[PDB]
Amino acid sequence: SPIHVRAHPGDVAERVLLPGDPGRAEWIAKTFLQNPRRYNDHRGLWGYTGLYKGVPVSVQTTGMGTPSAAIVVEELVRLGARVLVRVGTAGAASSDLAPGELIVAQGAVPLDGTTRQYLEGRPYAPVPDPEVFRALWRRAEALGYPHRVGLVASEDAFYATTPEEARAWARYGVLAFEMEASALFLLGRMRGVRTGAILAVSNRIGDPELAPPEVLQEGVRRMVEVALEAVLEV
Amino acid sequence: SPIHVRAHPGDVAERVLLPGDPGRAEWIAKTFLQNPRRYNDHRGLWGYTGLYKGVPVSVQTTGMGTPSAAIVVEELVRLGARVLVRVGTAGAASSDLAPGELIVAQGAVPLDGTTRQYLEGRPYAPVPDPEVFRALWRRAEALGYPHRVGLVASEDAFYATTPEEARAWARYGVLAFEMEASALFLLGRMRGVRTGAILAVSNRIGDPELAPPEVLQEGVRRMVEVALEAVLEV
Amino acid sequence: SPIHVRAHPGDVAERVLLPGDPGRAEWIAKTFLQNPRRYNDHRGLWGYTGLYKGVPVSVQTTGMGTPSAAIVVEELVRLGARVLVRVGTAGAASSDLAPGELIVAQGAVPLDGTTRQYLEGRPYAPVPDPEVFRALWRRAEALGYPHRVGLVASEDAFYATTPEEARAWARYGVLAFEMEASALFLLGRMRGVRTGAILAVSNRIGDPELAPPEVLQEGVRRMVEVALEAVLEV
Amino acid sequence: SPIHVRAHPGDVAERVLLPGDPGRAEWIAKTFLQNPRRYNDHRGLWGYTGLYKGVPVSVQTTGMGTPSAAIVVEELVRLGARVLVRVGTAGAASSDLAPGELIVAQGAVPLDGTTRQYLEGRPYAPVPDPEVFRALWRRAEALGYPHRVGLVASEDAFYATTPEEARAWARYGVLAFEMEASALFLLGRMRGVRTGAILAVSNRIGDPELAPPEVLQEGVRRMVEVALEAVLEV
Amino acid sequence: SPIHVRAHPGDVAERVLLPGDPGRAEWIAKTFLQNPRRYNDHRGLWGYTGLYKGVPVSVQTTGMGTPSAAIVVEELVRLGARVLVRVGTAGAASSDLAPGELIVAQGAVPLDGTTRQYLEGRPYAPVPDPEVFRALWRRAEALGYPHRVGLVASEDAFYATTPEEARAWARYGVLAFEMEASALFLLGRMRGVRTGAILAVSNRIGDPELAPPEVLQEGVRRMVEVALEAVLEV
Amino acid sequence: SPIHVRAHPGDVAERVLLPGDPGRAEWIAKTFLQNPRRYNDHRGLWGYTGLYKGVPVSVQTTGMGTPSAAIVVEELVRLGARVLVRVGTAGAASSDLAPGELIVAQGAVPLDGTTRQYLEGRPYAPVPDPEVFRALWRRAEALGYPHRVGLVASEDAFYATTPEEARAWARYGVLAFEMEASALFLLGRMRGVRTGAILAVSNRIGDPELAPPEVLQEGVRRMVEVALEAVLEV
Ligand SMILES: [Cl-]
Ligand SMILES: [Cl-]
Ligand SMILES: [Cl-]
Ligand SMILES: [Cl-]
Ligand SMILES: [Cl-]
Ligand SMILES: [Cl-]
Repeated sequence: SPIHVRAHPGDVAERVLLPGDPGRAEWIAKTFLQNPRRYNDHRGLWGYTGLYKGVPVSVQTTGMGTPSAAIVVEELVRLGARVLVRVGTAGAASSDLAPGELIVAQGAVPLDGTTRQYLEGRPYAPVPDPEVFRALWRRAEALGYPHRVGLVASEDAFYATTPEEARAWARYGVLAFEMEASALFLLGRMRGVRTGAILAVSNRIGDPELAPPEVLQEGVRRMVEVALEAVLEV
Repeated sequence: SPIHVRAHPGDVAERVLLPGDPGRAEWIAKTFLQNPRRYNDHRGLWGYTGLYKGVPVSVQTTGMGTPSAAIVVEELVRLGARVLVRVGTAGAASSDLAPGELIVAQGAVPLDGTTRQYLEGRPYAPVPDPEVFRALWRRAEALGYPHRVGLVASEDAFYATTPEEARAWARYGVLAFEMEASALFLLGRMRGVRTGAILAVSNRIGDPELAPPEVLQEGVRRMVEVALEAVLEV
Repeated sequence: SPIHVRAHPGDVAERVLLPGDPGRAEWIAKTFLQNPRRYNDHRGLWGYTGLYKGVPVSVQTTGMGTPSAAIVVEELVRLGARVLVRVGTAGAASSDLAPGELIVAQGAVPLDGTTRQYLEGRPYAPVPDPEVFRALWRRAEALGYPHRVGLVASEDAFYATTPEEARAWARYGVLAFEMEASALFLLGRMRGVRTGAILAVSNRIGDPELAPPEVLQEGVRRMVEVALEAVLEV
Repeated sequence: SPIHVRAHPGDVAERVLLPGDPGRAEWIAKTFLQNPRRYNDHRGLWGYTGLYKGVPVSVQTTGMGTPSAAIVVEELVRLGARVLVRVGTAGAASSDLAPGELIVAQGAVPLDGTTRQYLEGRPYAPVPDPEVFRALWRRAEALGYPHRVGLVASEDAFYATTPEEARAWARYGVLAFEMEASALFLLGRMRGVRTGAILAVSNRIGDPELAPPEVLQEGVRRMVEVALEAVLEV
Repeated sequence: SPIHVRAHPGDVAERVLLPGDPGRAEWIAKTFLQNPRRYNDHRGLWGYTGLYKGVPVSVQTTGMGTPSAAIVVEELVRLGARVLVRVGTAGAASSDLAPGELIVAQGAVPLDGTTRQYLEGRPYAPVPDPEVFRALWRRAEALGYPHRVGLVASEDAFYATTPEEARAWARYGVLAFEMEASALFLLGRMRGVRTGAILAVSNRIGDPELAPPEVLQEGVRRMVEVALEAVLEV
Repeated sequence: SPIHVRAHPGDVAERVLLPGDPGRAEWIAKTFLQNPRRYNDHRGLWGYTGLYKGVPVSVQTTGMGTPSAAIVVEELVRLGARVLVRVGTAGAASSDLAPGELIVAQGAVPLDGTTRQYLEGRPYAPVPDPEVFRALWRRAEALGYPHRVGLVASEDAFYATTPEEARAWARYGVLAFEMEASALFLLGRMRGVRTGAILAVSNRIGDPELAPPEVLQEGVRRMVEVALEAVLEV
């Protein structure tokens, strides 16, 4: 059994949603899945597997940050995951984005050290699996939920990024910051699995707190519905 | 008038194809465009403008490498370009890719110094405009032309890359090597225009020569046709 | 209230132990603390506050990786933490360090991106607060528990480091690898608080699994006792 | 036959001038050579070969940027080029440099990604062949043409360099900015050939337009004269 | 016999003090040691061996800069040196440090190229031998001499560092700047010898001259006494 | 009076030879100068001033490494030095270089941290003053001493370079390795003074000892003579 996600190959489905927060993982399992069963809780990395419209789907907590997420993704692939979609939150890099809005990550600027270590410092363009990406975009459109399609930035130091630095990045196409996408995308290609990422804007860089829980939760629900429908398309 | 592409307002259409080879530009204008006109020849950067199915389309030579391509794009934008699609060739980094095959660039690993200079050395994920990327993908399908969707690597030292290095990169998702995409994608976001890139494998890294004129020409013909259809879609 | 550690200053003591695993945090509170109470469980970052020999001591989960630990440490300082000591595990960089052995971290090689982001890429020498370092060392002696004193390396890509690479680093003084120390030390100096780290070897890097429970548990129990005694010293 | 510069050993002399602009390559081949024969026009890399004072001299277009230049230089060496002297223009980084003034490049600051790729990110000091350098310098003095001897900087992002940055570099000895010398010098040492570079200032960084064609044209004339004389002496 | 420090094994004691100034070396030998004997003067790298409380002790000049100190350290280790303690001067990074104040280096920010070359650019945390570091701290306390315990930064360009930069580093824990510690600490681990460093503040970054010779001399005296007592402890 | 080279403006002449070894500075002063006088011995940086063919000439010790040499050069400039020529030794990087062979440095690969700091990490091509370089070359020819003209590499870690790396650098034009040139050349441009460097091969990278005393000694004499003649020319 893997060191951190202490499960067994038969526990994980080929399709997996990857929320960073264990509380959201549980909410997803109980709100959307049939016969959900928790296969892991070691290190608080709550992982669940159930059925969504007749198809097996797992929901695995990644923790915060690319180091934590890389560990989970690497072990997930070992356990049999083949399609992995991150469902997280992000901080808007501009007033253009409003809390609750969705972002289908077209690519992720690698401002983290996990992708850097794997790459031995070489340049790279972290992108999701093209099929998964397309399906996430399609579903978001179909459902009609307010969304954007473009770049996010995966960072390591959450409290280091200033509003001024955020504005600067937005000028280069960055819509928001988050802390996991880049490594997921990289590992997708390295391990030969399909990955994708959709995010719900929970606030704007510089803000001392997150948007109203009402706002946030509706955004999360939309995001998860899009991802669940998308993973069944691939 | 710009320094390198010496044209004036009205010469360049909103939609532009960007072949690196001036020979190809001429062949594209004379083969697909009605009443093509050459607005520039300065520094061999041949630029033509004509009609494709009633819509104005320009074909501008970029030259080889991102420094050259960057100059041409910066000036094209100043002249009125708003949708720029690179139509070029690339070297397969793997063995699964066959010469003549098409590649819709989902992103470009920035291995060039041009993007690095604009970014001041910071990490980045060069990606095309999502709608353009999508339109190219869709069109490739509608025409039924065999294609691949994914990463290419934009490099500076054509003769430095070794088959061994190419193979290593392929294990990271790089489908092939070319020398222009990264800077085009970056500028697209920096200047607020829509960019894209479609390539035609013309060889495998390590080969002393390109592929047979015909096998390669059919690829180039299909690539240009997909790009024309796609630019009219946005 | 902080974004991730949703608590109030009055809930957190000045002396805090920082385990990476929420399971160990819970085990520490129940095993060593008097009247322990869980003040946070948001995101699975279990945090408890109780009493050790009459002195208030908090045990806060950091999660894995410097990005996660940095978030927790930043919010703790905001909550009133003044003395923070990491109590975790590490993989031995050479065949001579046996599982269960304790390591008082004299320093932490910054192989992570979190410190890199905060430092804007500049060189640095992550070190604990001298007095805390000294107390940890002294207590280990007072308790008569076999221990090593030296450098550890804080990494981001757990699964990228090969046993050969680990050993190469051992030649430079690295006793073992972990994923949090560097950021804790840096923030200690940046925020003006006292920090330290003590580790229990859980495996010799390269092992498919961790050491047998009893061997590792005794070491973990010893590490914790040294830490608790040490924070009361400052 | 070279991929880009389609020619064969026999078409190229041992002594070669290297203008970036194909238009200048033609002017030179016609204005100073006797019986000039164009051996290549592929990709607009107009290449000629004739006789200067009874000696065979090739004039080969490199294109703009070290990526393009590196490809042309690498192939010329394969065709048998032994002495390659670049004859280009540059943008003054100083205010004491007037358009038309010549510059015998003593070295080239490598701000380009091409040299960086060949060097694998290692530091270097791009310099011409010592003999060629002295020849150009000596000829310039003999012909009494106003000139400077010093450093230039080879850049990638033409439109990224600001007057402010250019002034800063000037204080470190940089006389002007160009886009090809560094790679040429590096390849000269790598491939064991003699290289050199002389430049005619066409403007000052910040200027939207170049200097009067009249003043500028004379500079090119003098420059070419110096270069031609020099290549024969080695 | 080594290239620079031309002594033979038998001239050098296991315990050694390392002043950068040969003038201080001579002064230390004649002031504190019994029967001082000079074993080397080649290249002005004056080295002496005598007795301190019946224990053999050497005083070896390192010269200024890590390149020079690295050469001397390398050769001393080759000659059998086992405990090496630097006794130098440093420039206060903040106005919090008064001239003549002693600093027990807990670590040293590697802003030098010597450590960079040895580490091939990799990150690192240069730290003293833990036992030596502790002995220095202990002795400072016993002798009753005021002192600070913390980080210093080892730089290469004495005249490049500005007051603003100095105050920026002070925010990250840097107490003062010096020019040899980082390399000593690194070689300490690489060559398996025990190292340490104690410094006397001789000025503030930005000061045209050093502090009062009388105040400085007293600081140097105390420093040397501490080092001597310390090396006898290991 | 400067901090390290404690001299008065009237002590140093406009023309200065910069040996790294103090013993060589003295030999030079006594062997070639009329009425030589030592104006400084502080920190072992022995400096002399005398007359060479009726022209004042100073001989200043720089110590080993760019950090030490930078301090000396910075101070010599502040004292009025106008022409500074380094006269040192170097380690041959290839096999075609015999011991005692002279090298007139055309440029210096900056593998050092001193130049790196002054340049804030930016690329650069350290080169001597054109006229000085020219003079040294011409004089070596005049005196008819066998010489080489080309690149040397200035390094920080004398004992880090291996024969393998040395051979690798030779393929890039690096004739030999030394430890001062790069910083001298950079400061030359920065401070507005004329600098140069001529070297005598004392060994081959990897040799345990230097070349035979007389083989090298003859080279050093020829070297000093070339430098003296050259400085009087500028
Ligand atoms: Cl399944
Ligand atoms: Cl139009
Ligand atoms: Cl408390
Ligand atoms: Cl010929
Ligand atoms: Cl001894
Ligand atoms: Cl004088």
